Amino acid sequence: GEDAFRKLFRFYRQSRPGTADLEGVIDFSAAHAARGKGPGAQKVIKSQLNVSSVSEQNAYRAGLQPVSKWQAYGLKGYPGFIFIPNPFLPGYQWHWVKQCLKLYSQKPNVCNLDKHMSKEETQDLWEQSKEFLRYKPRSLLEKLRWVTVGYHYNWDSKKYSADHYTPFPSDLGFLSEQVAAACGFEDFRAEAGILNYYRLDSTLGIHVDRSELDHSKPLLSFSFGQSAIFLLGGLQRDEAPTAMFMHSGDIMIMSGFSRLLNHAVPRVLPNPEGEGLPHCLEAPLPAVLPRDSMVEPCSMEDWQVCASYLKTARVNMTVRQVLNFP
Ligand SMILES: O=C(O)c1cnn(-c2ncc(OCc3cccc(OC(F)(F)F)c3)cn2)c1
Ligand SMILES: [Mn+2]
Repeated sequence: GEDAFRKLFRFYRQSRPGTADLEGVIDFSAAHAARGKGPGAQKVIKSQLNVSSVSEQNAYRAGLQPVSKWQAYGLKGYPGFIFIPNPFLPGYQWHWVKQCLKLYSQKPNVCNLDKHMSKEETQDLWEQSKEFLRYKPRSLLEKLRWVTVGYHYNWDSKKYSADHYTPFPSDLGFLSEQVAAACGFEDFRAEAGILNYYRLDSTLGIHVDRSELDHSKPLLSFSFGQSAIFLLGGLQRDEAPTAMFMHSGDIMIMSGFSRLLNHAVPRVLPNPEGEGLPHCLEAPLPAVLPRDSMVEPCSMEDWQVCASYLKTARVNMTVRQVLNFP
């Protein structure tokens, strides 16, 4: 580009994995004393979690490790910003990817394959995808770009849909509220969410989520599949951002003034052998889940679709409290 955020976004978009092009990116999943990079790594600080605020039972029920096993970080100069590397129990990411791909995209919610009205939804998305695999044209699941849950934009009023509120998925609600509680938002309520589905060449340009405090509540950002490069900038659009990786299962929480910062995803990184899954996903969802659990079993035919999809995709979930938002 021409200004410093656009320069870095283009840099990272055109960057070569596996070379020193990325030695400037923070990896919160690396074991260091905030070194090795220059300016980025030096900003990394521990952030304290409200460990007593999420019981063991409730973490487990959510598919999470016990909050006391979590690590969490901020960045000097970015108030309200918390980064938590994958706190999910092994296998449990598969549940949330399944829900995003198969259930949440189901028609009561709104997706990009129409604006807000309905197009003729011929041939259920999931069961086509199931039989695109069995038999050797662009999949209906491969075309999905975003999905709104809870609150849905109308695009003419430029505000949320009048008479179309859909109930917020209570498993994703429980998970979000456990994380938000441990970040010290024990009253948080999940009410509006967006699911973003990226291919390996998909990007997200420089943007802010909202422009107003006085109604701003915390926003949580989940990630699954391939890693992305995340750029976190400032209130004005040409302040140079800080680059960081989002690996499968990482969670970012934005509150306070962080909620207003310009951010971006310039790059979804391919698996280093071009097609394949991150290591944390090499664990399957247990066969026997706890009876009191908010997660449900996953079927082989469902897993196969997810496993094939994610080889070249990143799934993003953002969840926020409402009581809006370019
Ligand atoms: O993948 C990541 O890491 C990432 C980081 N940010 N991000 C992101 N941020 C904002 C955002 O705005 C959604 C938005 C706003 C208003 C109305 C909307 O309704 C409609 F459905 F679009 F019509 C939607 C989407 N995605 C994703
Ligand atoms: Mn955003």
